[PDB]
Amino acid sequence: ILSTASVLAFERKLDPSDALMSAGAWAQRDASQEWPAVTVREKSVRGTISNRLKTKDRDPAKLDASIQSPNLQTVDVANLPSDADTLKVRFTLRVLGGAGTPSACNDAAYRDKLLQTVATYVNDQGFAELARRYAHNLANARFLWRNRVGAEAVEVRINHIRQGEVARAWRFDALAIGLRDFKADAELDALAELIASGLSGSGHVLLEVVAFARIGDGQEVFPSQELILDKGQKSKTLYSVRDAAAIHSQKIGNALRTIDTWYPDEDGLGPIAVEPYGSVTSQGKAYRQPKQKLDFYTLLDNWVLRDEAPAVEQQHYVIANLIRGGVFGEA
Amino acid sequence: LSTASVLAFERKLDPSDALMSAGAWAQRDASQEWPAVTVREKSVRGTISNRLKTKDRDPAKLDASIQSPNLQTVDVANLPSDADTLKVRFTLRVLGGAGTPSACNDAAYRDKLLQTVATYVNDQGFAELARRYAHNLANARFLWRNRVGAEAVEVRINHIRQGEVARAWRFDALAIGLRDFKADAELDALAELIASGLSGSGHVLLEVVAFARIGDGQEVFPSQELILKSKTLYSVRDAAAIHSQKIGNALRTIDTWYPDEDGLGPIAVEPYGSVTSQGKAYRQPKQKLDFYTLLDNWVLRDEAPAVEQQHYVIANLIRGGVFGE
Amino acid sequence: TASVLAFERKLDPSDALMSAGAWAQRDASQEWPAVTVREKSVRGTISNRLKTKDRDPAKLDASIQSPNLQTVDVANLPSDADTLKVRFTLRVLGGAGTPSACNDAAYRDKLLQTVATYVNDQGFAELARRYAHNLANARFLWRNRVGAEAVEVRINHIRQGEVARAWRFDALAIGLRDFKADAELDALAELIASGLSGSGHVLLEVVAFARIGDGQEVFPSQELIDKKGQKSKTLYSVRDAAAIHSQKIGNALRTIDTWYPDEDGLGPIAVEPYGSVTSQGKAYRQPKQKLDFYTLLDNWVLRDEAPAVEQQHYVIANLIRGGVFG
Amino acid sequence: TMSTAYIIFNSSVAAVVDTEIANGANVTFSTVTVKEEINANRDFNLVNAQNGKISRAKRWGNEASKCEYFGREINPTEFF
Amino acid sequence: VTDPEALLLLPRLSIQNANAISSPLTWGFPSPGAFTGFVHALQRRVGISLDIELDGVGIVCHRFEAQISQPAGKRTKVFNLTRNPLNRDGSTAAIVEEGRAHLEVSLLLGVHGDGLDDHPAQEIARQVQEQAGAMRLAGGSILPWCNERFPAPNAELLMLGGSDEQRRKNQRRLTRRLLPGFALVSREALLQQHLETLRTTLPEATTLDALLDLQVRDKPGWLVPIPAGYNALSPLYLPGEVRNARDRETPLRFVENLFGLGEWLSPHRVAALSDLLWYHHAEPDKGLYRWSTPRFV
Amino acid sequence: AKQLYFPLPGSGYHLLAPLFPTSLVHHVHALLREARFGDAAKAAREARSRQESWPHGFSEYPNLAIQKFGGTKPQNISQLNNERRGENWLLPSLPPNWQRQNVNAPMRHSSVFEHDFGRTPEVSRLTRTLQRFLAKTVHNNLAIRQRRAQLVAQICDEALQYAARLRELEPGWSATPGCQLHDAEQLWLDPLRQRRLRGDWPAEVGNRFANWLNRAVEAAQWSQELSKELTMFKEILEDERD
RNA sequence: CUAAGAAAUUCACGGCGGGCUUGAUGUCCGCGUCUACCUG
Repeated sequence: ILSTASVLAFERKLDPSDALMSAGAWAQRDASQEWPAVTVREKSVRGTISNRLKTKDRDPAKLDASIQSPNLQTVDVANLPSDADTLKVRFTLRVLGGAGTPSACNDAAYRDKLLQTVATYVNDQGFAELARRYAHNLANARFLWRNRVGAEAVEVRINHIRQGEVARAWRFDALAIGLRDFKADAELDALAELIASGLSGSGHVLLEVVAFARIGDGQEVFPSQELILDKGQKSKTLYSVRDAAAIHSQKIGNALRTIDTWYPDEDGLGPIAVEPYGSVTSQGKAYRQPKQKLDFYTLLDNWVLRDEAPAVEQQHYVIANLIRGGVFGEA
Repeated sequence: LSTASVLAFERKLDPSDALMSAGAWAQRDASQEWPAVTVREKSVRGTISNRLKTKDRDPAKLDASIQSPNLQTVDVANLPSDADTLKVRFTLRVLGGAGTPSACNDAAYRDKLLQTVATYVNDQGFAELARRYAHNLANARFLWRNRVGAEAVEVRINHIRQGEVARAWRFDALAIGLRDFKADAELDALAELIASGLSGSGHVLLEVVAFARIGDGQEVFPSQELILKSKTLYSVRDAAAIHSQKIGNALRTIDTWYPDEDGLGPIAVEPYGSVTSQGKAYRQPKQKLDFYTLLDNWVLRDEAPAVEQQHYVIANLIRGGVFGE
Repeated sequence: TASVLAFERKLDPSDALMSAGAWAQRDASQEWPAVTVREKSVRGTISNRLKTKDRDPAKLDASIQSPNLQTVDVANLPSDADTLKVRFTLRVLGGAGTPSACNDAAYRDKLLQTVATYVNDQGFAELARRYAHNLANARFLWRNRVGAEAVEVRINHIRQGEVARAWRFDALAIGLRDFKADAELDALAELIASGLSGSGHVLLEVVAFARIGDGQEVFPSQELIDKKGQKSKTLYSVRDAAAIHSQKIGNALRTIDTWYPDEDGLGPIAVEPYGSVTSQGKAYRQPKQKLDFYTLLDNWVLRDEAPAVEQQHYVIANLIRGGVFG
Repeated sequence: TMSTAYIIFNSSVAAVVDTEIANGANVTFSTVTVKEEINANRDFNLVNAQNGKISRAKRWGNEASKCEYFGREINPTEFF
Repeated sequence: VTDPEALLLLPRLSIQNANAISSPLTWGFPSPGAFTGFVHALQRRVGISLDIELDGVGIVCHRFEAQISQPAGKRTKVFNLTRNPLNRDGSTAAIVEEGRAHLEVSLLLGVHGDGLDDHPAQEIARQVQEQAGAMRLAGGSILPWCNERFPAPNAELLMLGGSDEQRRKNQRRLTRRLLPGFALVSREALLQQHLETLRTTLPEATTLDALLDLQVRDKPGWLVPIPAGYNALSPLYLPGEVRNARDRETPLRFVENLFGLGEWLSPHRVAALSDLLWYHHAEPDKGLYRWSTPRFV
Repeated sequence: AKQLYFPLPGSGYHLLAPLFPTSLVHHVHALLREARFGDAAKAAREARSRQESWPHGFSEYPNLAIQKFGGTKPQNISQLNNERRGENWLLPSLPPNWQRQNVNAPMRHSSVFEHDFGRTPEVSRLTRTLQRFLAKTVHNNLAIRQRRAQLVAQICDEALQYAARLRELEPGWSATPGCQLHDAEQLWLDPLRQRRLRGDWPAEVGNRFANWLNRAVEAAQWSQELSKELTMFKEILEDERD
């Protein structure tokens, strides 16, 4: 009868390492192994009251009294060294492969039909359409999340470390490659076939990614925050691995899989991140609404159960949602 | 005549904890002081993507629930950012004297049981269980999730007799497959060593180390603990460590004698062969191929099972356990 | 035999603390750190028998979808040190036959007469020869004995802050179920027999090293104790170190009885009125049999039939372990 | 595992570790490392029922170690 | 009831597996009736030979660890259990439990004997302490010594020696080794003062004691409920008419407990060290039995 | 059975048979179960936090114990109760210091940089509880002064236990970092192993008195009785170390 | 003469897959540390 699997979860592919942030001068790019680390340090601030007060408590004698006592926070920040201008971000990405084989299913016929459908998908077309888009989000350095805007020239640079040595190197320039269109270059197809053979499974792929962003002398980089769970106050603690400021290994990699252009009301508003009920919090709302039939769950249950194969512009989405992993069972 | 009211078997093949560390490749015979891979907190928020029970399948509520975030504070274990090798070191103690239970009630049960086990042992040795307990150390199947997607896994096995070594073994855990049980000119020596270690003809204790060339700054995986944070890891003395019995569960994956199908590879020897991952239970008691109806149909009614199932019914005893309710 | 008669125990042991140090460094065994009780948590499947109303293939697979979650404790050697040091202080008391419960006083003095005519013709040197064997081979090392490469036990006589005489055995060449002669065990047995006969305590401090292996498991004694958390297998810790219980040493000192009617090739069993094994279940020396302790008391002191010398050894060892009889 | 306020909303969610959000000023105090719960629209406040405590209101009133959660939080369903 | 003459002190009495229940109502420190009877047993085993007389004890309780756990539930505690041997059938046993404790005390006794001149003042403490390392004192054994530094030497002070400044100097010269414990003394005074203050609602004495330990109010120290002896309800018997007694020389009276309250002082803020020697007032005139500390304040 | 005997005043012994009381364990069971859960517990639960029923109390119940009677065999004993399967409570009578925490004695800043830091649970409770007696006790000279003087004496006497508890805690607090703040008072609350090398420093408690009793703590008992108790503590600290 | 006397709880175990924590901020202003001293 092939009912839906009660418990189903998937191991991910495309793992990113943790991101490291170093600092230096732009002319010393090609010898930047021993650049010092962008350290985190504490500073103090002093705010005011800048929130929308309600209609009741808009008394004149209370607002000046509330701002007479300000709120003295203690913020952590990260600045580049005052003699350095170029921010170096280094992280390594490994490509696992075997995207169909799940982690913990229940029915054997569900698992076998799932692997059969995924084998048909890899048989008719390659992963080439789902690898000319991951290679873009390595090229135009979206993984620099807020450090990208207002940068002078963003040179990203990617190596193939098969052994301890490098196999074949690549340099791009992340502003020649736009943040919206997916072009077709001669050195985004030697990279895309590499991630294609890594995801299909015909080898092992480990990629070293460094990204130099030109921000300026003494400027302010942005690493990712943490939690301030439970006076001695503090706010906005950044995340540093061994006192070197760091982007998380899921904020990086979240920019690896903003691939999804195939979704309704697409008004040229750019790709979003792939998700079941494909949603972004920054836009507030959730696209791929389940009342539409262009979801993920009701796209898998109409392809592994009733075999109604959707358009190839959604089979590029379902497989990519399988590549990020996740839980998919009736929890 | 009957079975016992209590019956227990202490385990053999006792493994240690498995300690983790990291460093660089191309450092052979100098890998005694590598710093331990420490765990650390790390915050993570990622929004709702489980299934829905066709009750909140309405756009009026999904946008409301997508704005209620789900901040968690998981742990993680990464290698040092210049270190692309994970070393797991653990010590395995093979006791021997397989048949003798630690407790019983009827002695007429117990000597019959020892008679059956001794007829098995002098009939055919422990060699077929030994050649299968070696290939869960030749290919490092104890590196559970840290094995998949690795450049070159290599295990080195040192048999200790006094504080010094006695014999040294270099393997290569990818040429030795995860599926087929080969016959090499050096796996037979480790095989017959654990054969002599299980037959009570000595006492063997091995220090086994595993090098997994994961990737610099990449992620490795320890065993995960209970909750009373939202993902706790196992730290022995502020060092990440796989569990002991998890190494045990990887060590006794020798069972390739299902009722079902030989085309899916081995699993871990249980009474009811019940892999919790795949969620199904091979060797169902409705079939006559489990352990509990292969014991009392061998030692009470005294019909022998086939020569394959004898290996499984002994290997279920080497894991020990409690029987006979 | 009038109403109540009870015997305060002799051969009183103490707790056994643990430590973990290397080999060929066991001489310096005073600063070795403890072996503490860390915890872990395990996810178990189902491995018990089921009923005939059970074992349908639907309810079974629905059971392994919800495995049990339990948080056991464990104790390991630290991953550099392979040898386990267990340490315990045994004192004897002496004055074996004298009880402290009697409302008869004509039973008491004839009991004194019977134990006096037992101790005068033959001393304690047969029970002492087995009480020394139960410290020579480390029976008190209950589960940690098996599989070790070389157990080595050390015994110090102490009378003041000085040590008096120090022994050094080897609990592997010494068998576990035999009782042989030895040029030092006879002297140790004579010391503990001199402690048992006369008054005033004769004290002993015994350590024992076991070469288990690097970071292996040890087994201290457990402790007896809403199916949600279910912390099972709680070990025993005193001053934050894994300790074997006192009674767990007591059941390994008095493994001396090798005069059973049922089996004499199995080995010794701890002494007991209605002489019973908790592991083997069945109670040897049944009251229907005439080889019971409580029959052998009244036959030896009331009707005054002297039994065989083996049963005399058994009843006087039972008096050494103490008890209470009505 | 608590005795909340009088909200009869749905199968609530609860945690004890609480951070304060500032961005998005219609929701305050977003909850951290949160755990699921089900009362399945029960009548009174005490019904929390994580895994073990459903009935036995006397034992629930005994279970006052981590109780009296206010409930006024990011959502009428979601509790403290 | 009379004055002591020599404060014989035992240096460090490590105890293993002693009792913890000690009444139908408490569970804490063992009943100091055991410490009362322990020195009478000590005098009965020694004090006739060395010609002395012992009456009072103090307690210091260097440490105390019980054996309790909580099975992921209430803040009330369950106890330790001991595995019992099998019966004649070899199946199970009707197990009855009791608490345990690893307590570590060092008592100080009180000597009245004339035998301090013929025997030297260190032999009489080298024999008594050597005897009491072979006897039980609450239901647990007394442990010997390890191989480290040795506070196992005791002392033997005479309060009659020296003047008042010399008495208050050797008192500190004794208390300097006794400091990290907590001496425990009777507190029979304030109960029969707190009674009439609490006499408006209910005069039941157990209610007065039960709310002397249960904004919040104030406790003027560390109050504690203890047994304080036995009230008798049955009359005297004959020495040789009762069945199932420990002997047949003494009469018998059935008794119930008598609960009072004590105090866990520090050794410093006591007046002197003749104030905490636990005697036992024992009026039998259709009465009761107690054990207290007179000159308590 | 289980019977004792006690010595007479100058005579032999009297045998006593201590039985199990029942009518005086059920009364404390009733008077203790209701304060755990009942009218006084459920209603006026918040009686001292948010203005509940004023004529009631809180009725705390620390460190209780429980004791079973065999479990699932309720026919042997008498006076049965279906809730009582061995459900008789036990009040605590524990001697204090039953945790044994004062082990490390490190080179910190609270108790290692300042002598009168006293970062302990009981010391912190005694420090927090002296505010009710540290008020204007003009008409409470025995209340804000006598109880305050007794609590000051108790907080002073607890320092001897907080120091001598590490009196055998090591072979000696040697030359190390961070403990130089405790090195200013490295005689009294410090190891043993002539005024500096052959003597201890019996004046650093006078320096710690301003930090503890002045910094953390009417004007008579705040300086006169506290000064006299500090002088007694200084005399006690000086009479021992030499 | 001690609510004294008496006591083995044991065996075996897969926690496990997934994730964006974001945005902004003025810490201000005033100040006397003095007096002495034998290291052989």
